[PDB]
Amino acid sequence: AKESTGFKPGSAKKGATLFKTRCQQCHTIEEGGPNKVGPNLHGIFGRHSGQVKGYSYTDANINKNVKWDEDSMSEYLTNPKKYIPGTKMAFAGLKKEKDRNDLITYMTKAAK
Amino acid sequence: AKESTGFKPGSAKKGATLFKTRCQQCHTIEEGGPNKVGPNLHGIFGRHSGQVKGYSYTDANINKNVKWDEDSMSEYLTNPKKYIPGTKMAFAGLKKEKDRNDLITYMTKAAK
Ligand code: HEC
Ligand code: HEC
Repeated sequence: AKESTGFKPGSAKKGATLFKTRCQQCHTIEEGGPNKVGPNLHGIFGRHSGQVKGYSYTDANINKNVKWDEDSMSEYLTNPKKYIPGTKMAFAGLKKEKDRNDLITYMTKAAK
Repeated sequence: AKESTGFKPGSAKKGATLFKTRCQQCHTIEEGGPNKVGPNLHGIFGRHSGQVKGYSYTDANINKNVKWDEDSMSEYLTNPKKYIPGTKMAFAGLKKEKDRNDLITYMTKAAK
């Protein structure tokens, strides 16, 4: 629910730091970075869920076929399991809206 | 409602022809095409509503701030006025789902 989301741009600075303290443990975002616990996120926005080559996803994520946009990412980050029952991503999610906007700001930039 | 949409790839061939008999009257999709009744659509997918330079949009579309994805485009095409009360785009919309998938297929390709 994109509209619902109505995602607003935030602090890319801020996003940068939430990435490190929260997604870096398991993911890279750099162009040409490798998979790790989670898959490399470079190019995420221009792609559906479950397609980075050489990464083994759950049927759940593959089947989910999400077209990752910022409204999409926003739901998913509040509760990944909730957005994708069966996913193996282990993280409670980002509950504050502000948090998610900052992050997605960075992501949107870093991942391009 | 992307999920709802669950947009499936269709016939780009088919999409090509529905573009001509239906959107070409008012739009171009080619990279570097000009505005006309409607704005040039090249790059649509990577953009929000109301940002092609030199085109005069209604406050309605500007204000709508749509992040054009394929799920987005799908709602909009069933009833643009419905998706954007106030818009000046004059077209009843594409009622059959099949129609919309074909079109969006092309669009997604042509507009890149
Ligand atoms: C390790 C404990 C993780 C942390 C911290 C974060 N994520 Fe993750 N991510 C992890 C796994 C195991 C998986 C795959 C799940 C599966 O079921 O296959 C993922 C997947 C993602 C995805 C989907 C990618 C796709 O190509 O479909 C996204 C968009 C994602 N992860 C983003 C993300 C962000 C932004 C994080 C920080 C808040 C984050 N994840 C944390 C494991 C882990
Ligand atoms: C002329 C009678 C039109 C035809 C046929 C189609 N569209 Fe159109 N389009 C038209 C106008 C006057 C406008 C702007 C409306 C406003 O309120 O400003 C538009 C706008 C669009 C948009 C939004 C673009 C943006 O940058 O925000 C899209 C995505 C769009 N039109 C697509 C589209 C397609 C795919 C069509 C064929 C089925 C189509 N339109 C028909 C005018 C006219």
